[PDB]
Amino acid sequence: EVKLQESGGGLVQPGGSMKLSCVASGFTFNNYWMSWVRQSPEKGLEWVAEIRLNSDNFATHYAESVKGKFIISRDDSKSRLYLQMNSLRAEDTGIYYCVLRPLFYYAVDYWGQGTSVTVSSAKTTPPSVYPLAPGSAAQTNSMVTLGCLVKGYFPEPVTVTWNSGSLSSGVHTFPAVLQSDLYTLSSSVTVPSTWRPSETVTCNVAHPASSTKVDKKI
Amino acid sequence: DIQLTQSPAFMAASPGEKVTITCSVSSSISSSNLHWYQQKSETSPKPWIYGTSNLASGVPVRFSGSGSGTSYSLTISSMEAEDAATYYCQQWNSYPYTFGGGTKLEIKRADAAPTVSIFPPSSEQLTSGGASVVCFLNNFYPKDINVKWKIDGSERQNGVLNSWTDQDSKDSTYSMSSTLTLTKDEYERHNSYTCEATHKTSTSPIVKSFNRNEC
Repeated sequence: EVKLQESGGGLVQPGGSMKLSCVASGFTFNNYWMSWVRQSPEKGLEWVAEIRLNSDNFATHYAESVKGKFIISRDDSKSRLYLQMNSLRAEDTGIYYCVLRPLFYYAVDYWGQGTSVTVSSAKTTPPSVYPLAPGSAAQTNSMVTLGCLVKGYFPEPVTVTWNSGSLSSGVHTFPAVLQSDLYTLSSSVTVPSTWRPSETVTCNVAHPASSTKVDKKI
Repeated sequence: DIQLTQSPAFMAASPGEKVTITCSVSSSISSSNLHWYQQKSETSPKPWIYGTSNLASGVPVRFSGSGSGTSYSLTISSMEAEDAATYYCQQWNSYPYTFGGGTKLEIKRADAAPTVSIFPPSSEQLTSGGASVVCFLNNFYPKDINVKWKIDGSERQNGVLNSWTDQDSKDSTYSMSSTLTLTKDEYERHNSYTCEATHKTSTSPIVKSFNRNEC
């Protein structure tokens, strides 16, 4: 049993400081251990830190390239587990997973879901969605393809639903790209055979650094 | 540094096969501190196996783990389509806790021709500034594919941003996008805008294209 929710992610000019968090629910497990693991495409997964509660208040342990830089801390009274990282660099960009395991003889540890941290020198920029109705004829059998192009936004976390997330059947969002400290990504829905009174179809969009566009087809 | 490595990197499994990705330490640790994680595209490491043989809450029982010494393996009785993740091993013996390169499985299917699509620029965008002819290419299989955008013969490959998809879950096919992106002066500047697509399944390419429906 568990519920781990980590907050605090974002993006920092390099050198910037932060303070990831995650708060434990369900637990009051006399004796556990907790730690932060991180994953970016460059490195795959890596155990970064770990405070430790066998019953001695605090014992910590870090690694090859994190010590000096971050410090695990957490107080049960507070229910939370804080992780301040200083002197950040490119290398450290990734998703930080917050995983806690209890020292029962046996069972398994738990994990949460993460948050992006982006060390970049650049600056935020909102997205420019665009609709993608068809052209002059979508033909490959009876059904149609519509889509959304999302050109030019910057910190990486983003989310693209199709019509308030109500219609999934054949959505294909695509892994974003980067050419010039800017991303462009686009999705696609193939609805039914009848070009419909497209009137309903709206491509909603979410972007944490201040936006939420929306859209329509021709 | 303490090292686990996974034999092998990528696999290919027909539904109903028996898979076994091995994992192996650099120094003899003990069975009972080698955990196995499963991660499915678009989400976070999902505790799969704890102990060297314990399954976690939910792990289907067609899955099997075992080892002792330096070589631990994982085996799936009857590969099915939701095993298509990337699995990784992990060491919680001595700090530092290290992990495997992670083995990527994927589920085998019958070759299938994609559903090409080519939407031209969007009203909005053009009269903002730049303008890009976006061609989707959906539901193909396998992912060993290549593509080009030729406008009036001379393939004009300069802005082409090809982006792919990890396997479907319903159908289990790849799908990809690519964007030709141009300064509008280069845009009025031509007409035959074609997206030819070449993939193992039809020695006569696919070529959805647009001349002019707009202006």
